[PDB]
Amino acid sequence: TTSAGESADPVTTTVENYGGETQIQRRQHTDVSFIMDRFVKVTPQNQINILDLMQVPSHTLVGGLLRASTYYFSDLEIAVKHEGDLTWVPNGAPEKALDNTTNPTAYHKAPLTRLALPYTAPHRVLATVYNGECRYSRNAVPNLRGDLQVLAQKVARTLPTSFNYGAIKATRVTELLYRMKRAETYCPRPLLAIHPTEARHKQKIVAPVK
Amino acid sequence: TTSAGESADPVTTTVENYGGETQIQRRQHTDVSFIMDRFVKVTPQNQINILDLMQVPSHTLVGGLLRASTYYFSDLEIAVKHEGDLTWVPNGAPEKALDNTTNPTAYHKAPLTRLALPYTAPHRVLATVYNGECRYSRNAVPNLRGDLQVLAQKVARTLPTSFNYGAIKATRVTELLYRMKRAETYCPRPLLAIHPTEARHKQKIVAPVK
Amino acid sequence: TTSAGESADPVTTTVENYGGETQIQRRQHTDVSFIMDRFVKVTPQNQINILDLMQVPSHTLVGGLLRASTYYFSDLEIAVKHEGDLTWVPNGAPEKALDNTTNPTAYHKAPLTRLALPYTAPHRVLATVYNGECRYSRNAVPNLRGDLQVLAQKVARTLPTSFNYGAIKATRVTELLYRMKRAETYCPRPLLAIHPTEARHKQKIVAPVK
Amino acid sequence: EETTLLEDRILTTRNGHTTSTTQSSVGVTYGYATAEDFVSGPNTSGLETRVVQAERFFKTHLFDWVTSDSFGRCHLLELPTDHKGVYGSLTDSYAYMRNGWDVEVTAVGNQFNGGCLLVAMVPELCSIQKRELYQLTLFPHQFINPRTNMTAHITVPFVGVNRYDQYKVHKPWTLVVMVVAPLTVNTEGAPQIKVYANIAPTNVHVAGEFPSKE
Amino acid sequence: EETTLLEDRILTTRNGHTTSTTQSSVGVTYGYATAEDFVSGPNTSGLETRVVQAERFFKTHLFDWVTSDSFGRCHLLELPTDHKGVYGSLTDSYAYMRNGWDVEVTAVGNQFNGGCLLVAMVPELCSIQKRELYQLTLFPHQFINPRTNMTAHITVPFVGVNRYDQYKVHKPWTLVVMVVAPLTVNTEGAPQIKVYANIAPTNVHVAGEFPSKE
Amino acid sequence: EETTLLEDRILTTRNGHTTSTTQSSVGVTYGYATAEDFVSGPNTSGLETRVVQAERFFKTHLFDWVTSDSFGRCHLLELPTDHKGVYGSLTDSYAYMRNGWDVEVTAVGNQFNGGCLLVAMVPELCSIQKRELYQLTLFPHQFINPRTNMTAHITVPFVGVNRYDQYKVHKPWTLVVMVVAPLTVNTEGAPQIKVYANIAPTNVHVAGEFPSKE
Repeated sequence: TTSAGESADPVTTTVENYGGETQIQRRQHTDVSFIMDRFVKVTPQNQINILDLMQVPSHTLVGGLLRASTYYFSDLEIAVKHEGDLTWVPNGAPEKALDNTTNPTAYHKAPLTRLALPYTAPHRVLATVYNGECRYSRNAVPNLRGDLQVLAQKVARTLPTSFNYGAIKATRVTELLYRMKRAETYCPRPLLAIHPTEARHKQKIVAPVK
Repeated sequence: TTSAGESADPVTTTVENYGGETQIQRRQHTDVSFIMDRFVKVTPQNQINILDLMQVPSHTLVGGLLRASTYYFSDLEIAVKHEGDLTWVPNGAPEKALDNTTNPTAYHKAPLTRLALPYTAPHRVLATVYNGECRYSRNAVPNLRGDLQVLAQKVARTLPTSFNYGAIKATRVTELLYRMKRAETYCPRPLLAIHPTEARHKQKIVAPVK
Repeated sequence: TTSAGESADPVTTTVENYGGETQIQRRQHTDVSFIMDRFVKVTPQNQINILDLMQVPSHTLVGGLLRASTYYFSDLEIAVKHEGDLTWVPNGAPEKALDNTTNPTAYHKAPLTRLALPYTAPHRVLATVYNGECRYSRNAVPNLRGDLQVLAQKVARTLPTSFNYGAIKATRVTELLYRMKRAETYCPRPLLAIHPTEARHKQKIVAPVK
Repeated sequence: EETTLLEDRILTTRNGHTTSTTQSSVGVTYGYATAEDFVSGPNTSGLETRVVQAERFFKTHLFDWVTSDSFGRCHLLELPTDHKGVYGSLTDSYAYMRNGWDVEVTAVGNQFNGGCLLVAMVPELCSIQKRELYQLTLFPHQFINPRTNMTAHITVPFVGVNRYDQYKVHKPWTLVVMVVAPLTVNTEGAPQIKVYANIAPTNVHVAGEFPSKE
Repeated sequence: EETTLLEDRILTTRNGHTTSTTQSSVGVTYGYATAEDFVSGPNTSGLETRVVQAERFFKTHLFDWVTSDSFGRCHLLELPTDHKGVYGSLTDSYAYMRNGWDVEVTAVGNQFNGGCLLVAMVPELCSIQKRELYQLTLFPHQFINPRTNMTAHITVPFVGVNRYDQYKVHKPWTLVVMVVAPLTVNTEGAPQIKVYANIAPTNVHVAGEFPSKE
Repeated sequence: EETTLLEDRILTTRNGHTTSTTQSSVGVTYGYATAEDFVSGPNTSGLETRVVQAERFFKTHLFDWVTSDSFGRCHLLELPTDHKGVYGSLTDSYAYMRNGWDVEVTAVGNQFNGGCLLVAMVPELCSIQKRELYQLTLFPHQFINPRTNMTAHITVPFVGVNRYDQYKVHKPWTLVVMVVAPLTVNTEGAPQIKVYANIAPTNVHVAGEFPSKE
């Protein structure tokens, strides 16, 4: 079909335009709740770990797809391999609270601890990217204009301190995995495949035996 | 609004286009009958005066506005300051009739004489401007073509002899004023304000006292 | 009227567009059946004559108008002036059949023989022009592409052998005329008047006496 | 208006056995009225007649619009003008006449020209000062602006202090074409635009038949 | 027609799994008929079959329209021509065939070109004298004129003295493109216009299957 | 779309006592929603107010599109930017604010230019790698392509992790104009195209009134 390309109104043609037939599609696997709901390993800190979803590497399935949203919501599960007992403290806690056992503490039971945690941030939703500051006592943020170069001022910014699901602490934490529960994603952002050197990106794919 | 500018179809926008509100207007003062209906002084001839509205100076309100019409109709009032008795004679009269008192003659009564006169011309309407001749015995008028220069042939033309409201005569007429009664105007023609030297034409306007 | 010239959709204006009036027309004379239905002389062969309508000279009325069609159908009348007896044989006959009298033979009766003959070809219709060959044992015809020059290969082609109304034979045939009966014409082709040297082609037209 | 590079604002005017068609129309301007007033008055004593054979288009060249003409350059044509056809012969066979005018003015260059023409029908045009040209839109008019159109069409009635005229001594109407913005030709416009009028008298009535010269 | 600098006379033709779309359409010309006549006659004894897989567009270059070509310069294409696809293979697998033609001819320059092309579908074209070119409009045709359009579309049926043809010895149709007014390029037109045909056979029927060479 | 050499895709947007009209419209793009979400939540304790006097167009120059700019040349404008009018004074009189944006971007050359601009409204734009520019169409956008249009119009709501913002420390939206195909001027295009934004805040709500400096 011809259309006005400048418009931005989505145009979806079908193989019927030249005598084919559109088939049925079952899209259960590209549903945000389902695909986000699997564990992903993170490299832990020896002892204090603040629970921050932006810790999962950007190349992973969950890191890739979490960064393709601007704002998101979820509850959380973690599974942790640790020495001693594991204490978790909600968003907003003083870090010295990590040492008090009335705060949710799980006693060591081999091989690991898996916990269901609530969303505790003070915000209706959290963001993978945030164009601003949370420290007050500063000078105002500039209203930047210019080309892409102008965006290099922002690289030393850390995401607001309120963007976390609390923190956990144990004597040694050896392994940490996150799993997003009931996930919601808003405002898509770029998702990048590997860029090939060749005409086609080629990989050894799993094939029979000999 | 946008429109086709070449058209000539009147386009009247309102302040509503950006959220204003058009008010009511009372236009009783720019009504032709009302505005034309006031006396205007003319410079009289010592004795015979033919009553010709084109005698009122073009800069006056009534001269300005009478010349902004091509054809017009009205009855007339005159007020005249004169020595002796004032005789008036209709359109078409021999000038020697001005000396015969059975023709409307007003006997001197201080300070002035004001008279209601009928329209007497032989034409359904009169014109402030007329592109032609009334003398027959001539050669035909040319069909001019060319630019504005071509119009300079016409400057020695006097308006047809039939374009008058008669004539009046007294021993000395000192002051003459005309007043158009029941005026009708057809086919508008240009009305010119003063051209300023400066950005705005400035005048002493009537202000309080000190 | 204006129209889209590129279209090819016929546009027939009338004198009504500027206040005239279209009259009635009686077109009985440009009806194909009527105009084709008159005898036309052909130059005969001394003895065997195959009956082939493309023998009538292209400049004649019937030759002119028969070549302005691609495909045609008709029955036929011939009138023949001949010595001896005239035998006719249908389309598809061996030429030696022309000598056997059980085939339609007309015995000499002065001054001439006029015969009604059926269409006998094996084709639903015949053609004045045919872009191909009827001999098999050849090599395939080319698919020509190019300008008008390319058409010069075809000049040595004779119309298929099946395109005839049989043949007649007499001891001497002196005069032969054909007349198309019940004619049908399909797909018009060019009809050319004489090209004048002058602005108008002028001829002595039949006028009174002196 | 209507479509791609050229246009369907398409008008055919008919006057007698003559037609004129434009594809860049913009419409017609009716001046002062939609109909003539009464054609049969006291001054002709029932002796007047319509002569329908004169109601048709005749043509004249007006001027050549060139890049050196400035705002206020005018070309006037007083009406009636010389007509060597049946309208023209009426003016020599009858003492009194009246007719309105159906006027069509053309300025064909192409759509890569710029500049603008005002065409107007002025009654009793005896003189026009320069400053008054700013108010020429007071009169029945239409513009010719290359980017939009090439034709102006004004239809105007008979006007006058008298119901029938004597055209050998008085000219009721003047066609005026005025340059409001100077012609621009850029790399692709027409080097100049010739301006032509196609005029039809409408409703012609005559009274008072003259002798011959026999 | 429809809108500003470019256009909405917009046609999509489908033949098989192939489509063609123009935005400068002008319509299609149907030649001699709206439908084919009977496909199943006595001469095939009920043995004929339709082969729908051949009904689709194939393409060939015709010529390059340049400023030196004069009125009457022609390019003929006899039909059927060489086809290296499934239509082409039918002519070597069956003794008798019949099909009409859906023809689409393109001449893209731009709207600043001038000149004019007549495209026509002529039956049994054996010879054409120069003077007859003035009557080529007798045949199913359409023009290509740059200021209006870039595509011609003619749809024509099977014609012939016989209901099924033998295409190895007879060519029923010739596509002819003729220059009626020479190409003008001015400062902004395309320096020349290449002319291409996009042709689809329609209603192809075959009868009489040949041996192989095995 | 609609007609000959120029066009009737004609839109007038009104925001307050300010209007903007284009004759080459293409429509408006609504981003992420058709309405704002709730303006009155728990975080303002019923103390918020709408200030309708700030909902109107202000203007800024963005950049000059020239033939040497290549695919991926961008110009960002973070929103809100400096406003020296009543919107600008709100940011110094109230601690918390929220508003969406009605955005109009212009690139006027003429229809003989070529090349293409993508205009987009991106939330939380902190960084954009070169390869991600191939997916900028993920965001609320519209193109400016000379042969079709000169205006882009995007209308977007307030977005954020919080229902009211503090604009002195956070910028929710960035207008980005990106060159997708380089400008071509040929013999008749505009030598370069200046790009301008006409932006109106929509639905502005403020809460938390500051002291003065008195």
